[PDB]
Amino acid sequence: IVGGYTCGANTVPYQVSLNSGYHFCGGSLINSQWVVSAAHCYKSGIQVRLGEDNINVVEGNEQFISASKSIVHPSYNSNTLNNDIMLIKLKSAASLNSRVASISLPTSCASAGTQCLISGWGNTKSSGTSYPDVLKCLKAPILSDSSCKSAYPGQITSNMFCAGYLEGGKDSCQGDSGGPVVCSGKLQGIVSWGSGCAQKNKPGVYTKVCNYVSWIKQTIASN
Amino acid sequence: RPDFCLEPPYTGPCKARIIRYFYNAKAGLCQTFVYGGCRAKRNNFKSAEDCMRTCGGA
Ligand SMILES: CC[C@H](C)[C@H](N)C(=O)N[C@H](C(=O)O)C(C)C
Ligand SMILES: [Ca+2]
Repeated sequence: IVGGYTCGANTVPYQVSLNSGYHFCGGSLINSQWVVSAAHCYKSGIQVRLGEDNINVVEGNEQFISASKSIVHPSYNSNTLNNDIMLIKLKSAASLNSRVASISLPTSCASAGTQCLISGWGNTKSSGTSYPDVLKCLKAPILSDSSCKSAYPGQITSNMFCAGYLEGGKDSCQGDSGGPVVCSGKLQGIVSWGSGCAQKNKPGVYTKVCNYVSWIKQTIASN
Repeated sequence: RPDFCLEPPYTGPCKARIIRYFYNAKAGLCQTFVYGGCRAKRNNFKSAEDCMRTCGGA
């Protein structure tokens, strides 16, 4: 058993690719003009691609739109990775259809053992290298705070959660950062960091999106 | 020239796929590698040229 599977074309319609000449990160569409991603995904000269499946061939459903603005959270800590969230304003509004559609923000935080979908074009090999053409999906449960903090002593803030399997072999990896963790339709997390990928007793760490909902709505409204 | 230039490349713990440069002392040139977005070490350059200017000759 491998973790990922191929989601299927345009089945995660809020997933976006962040491109600077090549896919470097993911992100989620929150409305027709705003994308949420990771702070450590901040670059100049972002192009956002919407409606992707194969990130290497033009399949006719794409919208490539440049960012006008990129806002990293005011309290992003480069060392501790706390507040690893960022908003990207699109140069022009996307056109929302059936392959391009935005994801709802949470009303509350999700509990340990809620099962989520995590999607990405990141590396598919735990130890190794292989970047897929098509988008991969992974169902992984939210982990308890207490286990998270046992997996990574000293490093887990109230703004992080752990998701995956203590056994290993099923995770998110390099390439996947900024992309969604969606649980019961609501966007709970952002792919953020880990100790490697898919290693035993080190599940991935994700930005806890339910803490930021007031910040998102107000930052969106005034920019 | 320096001793951070001899250090193997570090991806770190963040999961971006960002292509950077490092000095490969074994080859005597700068090469690309995948930097995950955070906690970079000093052998980690944004262009071959920055790499060559800082390190080339280590
Ligand atoms: C989250 C997107 C997918 C599932 C990532 N990139 C993946 O392919 N992970 C591998 C797995 O099968 O879960 C993992 C690194 C072995
Ligand atoms: Ca495509």
